[PDB]
Amino acid sequence: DQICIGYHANNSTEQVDTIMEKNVTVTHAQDILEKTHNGKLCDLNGVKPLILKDCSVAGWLLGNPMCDEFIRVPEWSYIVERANPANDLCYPGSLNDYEELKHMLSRINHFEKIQIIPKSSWPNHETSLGVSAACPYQGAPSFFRNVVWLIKKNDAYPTIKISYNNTNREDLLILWGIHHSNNAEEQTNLYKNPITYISVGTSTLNQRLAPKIATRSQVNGQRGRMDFFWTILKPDDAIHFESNGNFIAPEYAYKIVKKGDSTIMKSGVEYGHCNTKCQTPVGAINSSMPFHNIHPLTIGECPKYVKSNKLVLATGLRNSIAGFIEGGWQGMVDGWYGYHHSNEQGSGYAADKESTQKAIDGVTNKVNSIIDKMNTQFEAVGREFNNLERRIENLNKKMEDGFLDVWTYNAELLVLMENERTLDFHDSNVKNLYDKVRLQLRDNAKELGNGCFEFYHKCDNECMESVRNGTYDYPQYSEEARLKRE
Amino acid sequence: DQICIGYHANNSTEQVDTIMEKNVTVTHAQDILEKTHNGKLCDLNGVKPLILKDCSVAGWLLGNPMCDEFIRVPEWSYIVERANPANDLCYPGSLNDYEELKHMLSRINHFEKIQIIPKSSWPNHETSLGVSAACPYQGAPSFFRNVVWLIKKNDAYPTIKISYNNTNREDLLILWGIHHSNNAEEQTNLYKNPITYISVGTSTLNQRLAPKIATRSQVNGQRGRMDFFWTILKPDDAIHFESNGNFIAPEYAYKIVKKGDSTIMKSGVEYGHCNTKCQTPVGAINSSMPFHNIHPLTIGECPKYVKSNKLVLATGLRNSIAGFIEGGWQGMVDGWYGYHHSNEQGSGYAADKESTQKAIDGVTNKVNSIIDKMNTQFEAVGREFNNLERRIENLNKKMEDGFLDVWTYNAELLVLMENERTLDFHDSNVKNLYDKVRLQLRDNAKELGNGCFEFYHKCDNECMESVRNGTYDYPQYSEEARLKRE
Amino acid sequence: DQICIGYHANNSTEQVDTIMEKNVTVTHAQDILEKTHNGKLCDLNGVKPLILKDCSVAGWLLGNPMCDEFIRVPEWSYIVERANPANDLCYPGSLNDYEELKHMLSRINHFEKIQIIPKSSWPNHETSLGVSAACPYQGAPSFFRNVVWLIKKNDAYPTIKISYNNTNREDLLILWGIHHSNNAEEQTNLYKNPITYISVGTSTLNQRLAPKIATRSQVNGQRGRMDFFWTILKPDDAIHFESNGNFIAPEYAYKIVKKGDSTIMKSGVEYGHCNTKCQTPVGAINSSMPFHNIHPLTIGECPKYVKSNKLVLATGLRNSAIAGFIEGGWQGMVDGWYGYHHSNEQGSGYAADKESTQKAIDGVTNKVNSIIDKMNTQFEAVGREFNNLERRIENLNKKMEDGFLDVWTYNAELLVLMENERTLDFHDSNVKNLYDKVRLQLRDNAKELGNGCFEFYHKCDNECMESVRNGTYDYPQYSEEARLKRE
Ligand SMILES: CC(=O)N[C@@H]1[C@@H](O)[C@H](O[C@@H]2O[C@H](CO[C@]3(C(=O)O)C[C@H](O)[C@@H](NC(C)=O)[C@H]([C@H](O)[C@H](O)CO)O3)[C@H](O)[C@H](O)[C@H]2O)[C@@H](CO)O[C@H]1O
Ligand SMILES: CC(=O)N[C@@H]1[C@@H](O)[C@H](O[C@@H]2O[C@H](CO[C@]3(C(=O)O)C[C@H](O)[C@@H](NC(C)=O)[C@H]([C@H](O)[C@H](O)CO)O3)[C@H](O)[C@H](O)[C@H]2O)[C@@H](CO)O[C@H]1O
Ligand SMILES: CC(=O)N[C@@H]1[C@@H](O)[C@H](O[C@@H]2O[C@H](CO[C@]3(C(=O)O)C[C@H](O)[C@@H](NC(C)=O)[C@H]([C@H](O)[C@H](O)CO)O3)[C@H](O)[C@H](O)[C@H]2O)[C@@H](CO)O[C@H]1O
Ligand SMILES: *[C@@H]1O[C@H](CO)[C@@H](O[C@@H]2O[C@H](CO)[C@@H](O)[C@H](O)[C@H]2NC(C)=O)[C@H](O)[C@H]1NC(C)=O
Ligand SMILES: *[C@@H]1O[C@H](CO)[C@@H](O[C@@H]2O[C@H](CO)[C@@H](O)[C@H](O)[C@H]2NC(C)=O)[C@H](O)[C@H]1NC(C)=O
Ligand SMILES: *[C@@H]1O[C@H](CO)[C@@H](O)[C@H](O)[C@H]1NC(C)=O
Ligand SMILES: *[C@@H]1O[C@H](CO)[C@@H](O)[C@H](O)[C@H]1NC(C)=O
Ligand SMILES: *[C@@H]1O[C@H](CO)[C@@H](O)[C@H](O)[C@H]1NC(C)=O
Ligand SMILES: *[C@@H]1O[C@H](CO)[C@@H](O)[C@H](O)[C@H]1NC(C)=O
Ligand SMILES: *[C@@H]1O[C@H](CO)[C@@H](O)[C@H](O)[C@H]1NC(C)=O
Ligand SMILES: *[C@@H]1O[C@H](CO)[C@@H](O)[C@H](O)[C@H]1NC(C)=O
Ligand SMILES: *[C@@H]1O[C@H](CO)[C@@H](O)[C@H](O)[C@H]1NC(C)=O
Ligand SMILES: *[C@@H]1O[C@H](CO)[C@@H](O)[C@H](O)[C@H]1NC(C)=O
Ligand SMILES: *[C@@H]1O[C@H](CO)[C@@H](O)[C@H](O)[C@H]1NC(C)=O
Repeated sequence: DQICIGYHANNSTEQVDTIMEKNVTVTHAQDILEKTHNGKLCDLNGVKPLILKDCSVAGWLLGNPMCDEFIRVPEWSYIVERANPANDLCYPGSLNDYEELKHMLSRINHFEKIQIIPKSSWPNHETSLGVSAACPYQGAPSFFRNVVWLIKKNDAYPTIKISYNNTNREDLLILWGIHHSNNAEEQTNLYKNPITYISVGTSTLNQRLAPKIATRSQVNGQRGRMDFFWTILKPDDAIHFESNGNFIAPEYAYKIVKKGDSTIMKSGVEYGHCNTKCQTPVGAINSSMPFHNIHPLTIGECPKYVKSNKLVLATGLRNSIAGFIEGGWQGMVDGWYGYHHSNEQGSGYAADKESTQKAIDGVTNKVNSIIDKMNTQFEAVGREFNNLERRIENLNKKMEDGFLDVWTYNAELLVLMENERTLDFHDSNVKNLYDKVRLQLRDNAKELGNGCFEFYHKCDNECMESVRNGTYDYPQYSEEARLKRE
Repeated sequence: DQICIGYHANNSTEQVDTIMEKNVTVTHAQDILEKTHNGKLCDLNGVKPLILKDCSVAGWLLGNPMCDEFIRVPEWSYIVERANPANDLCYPGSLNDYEELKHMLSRINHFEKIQIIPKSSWPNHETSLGVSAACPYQGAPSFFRNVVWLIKKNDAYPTIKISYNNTNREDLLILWGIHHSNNAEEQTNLYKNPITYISVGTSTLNQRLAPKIATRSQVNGQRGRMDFFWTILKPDDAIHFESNGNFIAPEYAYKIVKKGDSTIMKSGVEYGHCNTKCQTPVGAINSSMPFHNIHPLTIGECPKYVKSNKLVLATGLRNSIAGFIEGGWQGMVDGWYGYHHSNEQGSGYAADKESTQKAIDGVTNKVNSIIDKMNTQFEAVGREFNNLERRIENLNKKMEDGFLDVWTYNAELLVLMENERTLDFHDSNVKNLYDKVRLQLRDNAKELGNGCFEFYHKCDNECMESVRNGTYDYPQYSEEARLKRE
Repeated sequence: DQICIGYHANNSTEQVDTIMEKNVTVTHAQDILEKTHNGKLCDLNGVKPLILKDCSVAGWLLGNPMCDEFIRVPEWSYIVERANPANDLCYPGSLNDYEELKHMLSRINHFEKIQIIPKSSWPNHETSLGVSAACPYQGAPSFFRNVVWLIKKNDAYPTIKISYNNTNREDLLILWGIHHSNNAEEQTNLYKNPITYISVGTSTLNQRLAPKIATRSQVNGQRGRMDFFWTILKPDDAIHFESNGNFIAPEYAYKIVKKGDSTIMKSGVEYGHCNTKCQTPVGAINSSMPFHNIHPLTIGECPKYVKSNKLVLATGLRNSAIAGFIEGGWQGMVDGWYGYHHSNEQGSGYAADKESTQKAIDGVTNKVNSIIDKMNTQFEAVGREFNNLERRIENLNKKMEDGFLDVWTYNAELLVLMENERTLDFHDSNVKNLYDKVRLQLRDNAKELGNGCFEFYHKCDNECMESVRNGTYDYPQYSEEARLKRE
């Protein structure tokens, strides 16, 4: 008859790393790194995003003749734009403060197009000959649909003086442009005025522009250029226009209410009719883990980006008639620590739930604390800088690289320390049990040194159960042990 | 006759959290988070700040009639400004590079106002008619006090040519402006010349401006605009002015010496006549703790900002005829570890000075190291970007959020781990005392298993003090114990 | 007659600090902080940097007469420039977008100067009178060598129209400028046209300029000013020029290929003819340590910067014939970390245990190597390129750098203290385990003196002592002898 103390073992082949040792096999393990995604675009908090397909923000706003598909978007959460849009500006030119406009238009609560100046408001000017071959429509010359190009009528260009007095209860977005001619003859043929000017004024805007006649290289078969501008009109403000040539008047305006911020995503994947909380250009994430390695650029409440490919926390035991010194028993299934009994009455395994429950609770609490002690907040990441702003881009790159390195180091070191701590805790528990069974039986038996005790006397099944319970009668078998000795 | 080992216990109720269990009860604890402030504005290192009350920087500099009295305060550390100043730019207009001037005027030493161009220097121009109803003073039209508005005299406006040596030994700040008319008739009424220009030139400045005549919405009953500019004059440089209309000439200049930098605070709290080191918009904070959660915006040597509400370190034992594994001893005052003694003379308590002193020193060193290993530097945090610089503001917000998350996570994890270590550090010391006593005792007594030893022989107070001291003579009582063993 | 346990001890005086104790003497220690440099400038990955000596970037590009060092370096890794260059611009003026051009003129794969407009292309204009005393050369007036200052000829200034196709297969860098006069008389004497203009146009450029005539201060004896501009020409684009006065036509153009990105170093150290990997204004760093405290500004893959002065990691034993419970200063053992000292009638000796020593050294080495190796290092170029009117972004950058420095310093110090504390107990645990293993094998044949030794009742000789070290002991063989010895 003998009593031994051992620990649970199984056929698991999972491996973890510690500070001192590498490739240690454990019975159970858990991963805290996210590495999967659905590979589709999904709604952000129930708000459908805006997809511009092959168009661009400038082309969509100005009304490119090949980009009239999008006319109904009451609201959106973020904008998805392809990396190299095809139809951006049919007529060569530029838009002032393009990046700021895109950043402002990222997230819009309400959007509606209205007409502010009917085409009938120009009795003394021609409004039908302003077409170009650089903006074809069904094989015919056309122009932008949201603006009107005015030319001379009856060989005369009377001065223009009109004003608009805002009556809606929301802000308005208004766009206008100026055209640069090629030579004096073309300027005379188009406007009859050798020298022209444009004046725009509001409560806060004071602008004056003049044409720049010169020679330029051909773009899309056209040597002219067009420059556009934009502004925001207050609910009770008014805007005044005045020009005598080279003026592109506005026709439609947008009603905008903004109560948030976002950025623009460059991706080519398709919509998927799904709801998510975190979005990446390659897919969506639906994980509660504190770390991930999918993609740097993310929108929304997302885990943190790290370089490591594996972060495994050890939660089980060290995998491998004897005792705890040799190895772990495979015959026991219930519990982590227990006793293997053996006598003439029978043999079997008995577990100790008192310490197993405490160990399980401790490990679970450690894992839960590590997972849940992390704070996350809404963030938007993107590239919003042009050619002549490289210094700020480099600063942002330094930002992201430093944060990535810090997080990677912290996570790796924390995992490495915690694995060893858990292993040492398990060893401490098993030795605590071994000394708990000790110092109670006294000299009635002898310790073979292999984790087992050989009773000199005879201990019944009830006696062994009482030993497990922690209540043992030493004087009951003291004389039997004494006469048994030698 | 028995000796038992135990530890201190009291009526405390503080609770601390570990990595494995939540709010175990401990006897003593220390907080390392600061959550209190005096709620007043105080001097920074003995330098009084600048309080503008209901004015703005531009209004204070230009001399708004209903805003400023005189300069005062030749030096200051930071500027306190209300969220929405009332008196600012009575005449509608704008100031060029407002944000840069605001940032540069944060911390200034030896700020003094001097007069450079007396009003007697304009004998051929009118100087007593440049007043407007948009800037009333005691019910009468007035204008800015630091600049002069020039009008035509005797239906004429001769060209102006003036230069200024800077004979002072410090840098000089000069401001001037240009006025935009409303129509040709008004321009002729104010100035005889129909076309005007302004030329300003220094060793590093080359500027030429022209007025812009157009129709604008009326603000404060005025449709005109005034744009102002500023520059820094070197100690031995000169500035040349040349104009023939629409010119606002300077009259006063400021002598400025700068060494350092700070930021502008938006707050409404009052002055309190105190000297602090860290300042927040809601009050002033002084402490040695490494963390705080008062306000994100701070100026000076302030602790780090975290989101947590509680951060408590454990510096004591676990609270709850006895023994080690029963609990604590309420009656055992004056010590952490010690011996409970009971002979035929009587019973009482005794403490082990050495182990308690080592434990106290270790805990104190741990706490002091955690507190003092923090590096603090002077910093100024504030919002200094306009409406057309949203991207940089987003970048700054990303900076602040990332740093806050990193600090919060690291602090929480460190607190949990150190609490875990410190909570069970003392158990090893108590175990060491126990088996030291057992090693000296050997088999002269019997272990009851609850933490005491039942003496077979008689041990008087001298023998008991010898046992505590570490001088036990086995052969002296061995024969008596052998006879009593049966 | 007795057997004892102990550990190695020596004559080192290294000191380390733990969380609970300070100034603890240890047998062996290792530092993980780099504090040395060669004090020289070296090549970066085999690419020699560009050293401009006393000439600034603008003067080198425009062709300042006092910068006659026309040495050709087709490819450079970074630019070394003095804090206050002397020869920058002989004629007072400014260069548009100077900072962006300087940033773009970092590491360049290919660079060559070619001629695009010969002087013979101006038959109706004077090209020999464009000299000034502000740009002396051998005691004679001169001008920039890369541009031409056009003056009126035969009291006439015909309008200029010219275009240039880029027939090369690489990007082109072109510079031009405009001159500001002082008064009407000077303008008439120089160009004969009271009103002038300049027009420049490409596929993406549309610029128009007009001279500004005013009175300015005297700098270098000249009251005039000169403003220069630059642009990048695509491999199949063209640029058109048109002006009627105050025009400074380009003569030479730079043919450039750009792949990477770098920054500019401000230092005065000399060249060293070395090939390093990390660069610093005060020298070069060659180490694999994760931390350093040399200089905040670095270029390349460099360790992290901290404000600490000492970072020592404990890897040895607690430095100071009975031991194991009392002072373990067993100076006799010089062949291991843990072992036994034996003594009987035959003799004595300081034996050692190989298994425990191997386990301990492997564990400590693994810890040190893991801490050193788990560093992610990437190429980062750190500099300070911001003008006088951009102080807010500079303050933002300074705040970022300070925050990162504080985080790294605090984390490193706390980690070092915690790891020293953790390491200074594994040896104690091993010694206690060895002492326990020595026990429960002799049982009652020996008396545990408590001092860290066992005294056998029976007679055990060298073979029996070697056996008990080996872990094989015959208790019944000496059981009766221990019985008869027990009184
Ligand atoms: C008055 C006229 O028609 N003159 C003819 C020249 O324009 C023409 O030169 C060719 O012009 C081509 C493009 O001309 C258009 C266009 O962009 O399609 C024609 C449009 O009617 C005109 N629109 C308006 C509202 O005036 C438009 C406009 O003038 C410019 O876009 C101004 O920026 O120009 C094309 O570019 C050819 O490459 C160019 O040679 C010559 C020769 O074809 O004939 C003239 O009769
Ligand atoms: C010089 C004068 O008396 N001009 C008369 C016009 O002012 C007047 O038009 C009315 O002008 C009102 C405001 O005019 C002031 C003002 O701001 O109070 C009058 C000031 O004397 C004048 N100051 C100077 C130095 O010239 C000032 C100035 O002209 C403008 O501010 C320039 O920006 O204007 C108010 O705006 C009324 O709405 C407007 O009708 C006309 C018609 O009565 O008579 C003029 O003689
Ligand atoms: C052409 C000439 O000699 N003109 C004389 C004026 O220059 C002179 O005024 C004095 O000018 C001095 C410098 O004049 C130079 C120079 O910078 O050395 C003379 C150069 O020939 C001339 N170069 C060209 C290509 O025209 C150059 C140029 O005019 C200016 O740099 C334009 O910015 O100027 C010096 O500044 C003296 O302080 C100044 O008084 C007057 C009176 O002496 O006589 C003119 O003949
Ligand atoms: C730690 O103590 C807190 C007491 O503050 C316990 O938290 C409370 O839990 C009850 C129900 O369990 C809630 O109704 C209270 O609102 C909680 N208080 C706070 C301040 O959150 C907590 O349960 C204790 N820890 C554990 C493991 O039970
Ligand atoms: C402003 O005044 C100072 C003081 O008179 C001028 O500096 C002097 O200039 C003359 C001739 O230029 C020299 O001979 C003196 O030696 C200078 N004195 C000092 C103390 O430097 C200065 O030139 C004047 N400013 C301008 C633009 O002329
Ligand atoms: C640890 O295990 C992995 C997986 O098999 C193996 O690639 C690696 O080489 C192992 N480490 C060592 C030191 O052998
Ligand atoms: C815009 O219209 C409202 C409607 O009466 C008017 O009160 C307001 O003054 C108008 N705006 C301006 C600038 O006059
Ligand atoms: C996310 O995953 C959980 C399970 O982890 C699942 O129940 C849920 O449907 C998924 N989607 C959302 C939107 O929560
Ligand atoms: C705890 O005991 C101390 C010791 O006298 C006493 O001063 C204190 O008031 C007690 N606290 C409570 C809550 O009873
Ligand atoms: C901090 O302020 C408190 C006021 O509540 C004061 O008692 C204390 O002395 C101050 N500490 C220092 C170092 O000034
Ligand atoms: C310390 O001991 C080593 C070992 O022999 C010896 O080489 C060295 O000289 C000694 N140093 C001192 C200062 O005693
Ligand atoms: C630790 O040693 C250093 C160097 O000898 C000394 O400067 C310092 O004061 C010592 N610390 C203590 C607490 O004695
Ligand atoms: C440059 O030459 C090529 C050669 O065919 C020609 O196609 C191109 O049009 C030329 N550049 C311009 C601006 O015309
Ligand atoms: C850098 O230092 C290592 C270690 O001493 C050495 O092997 C290597 O040759 C050094 N490299 C250079 C370029 O000096």
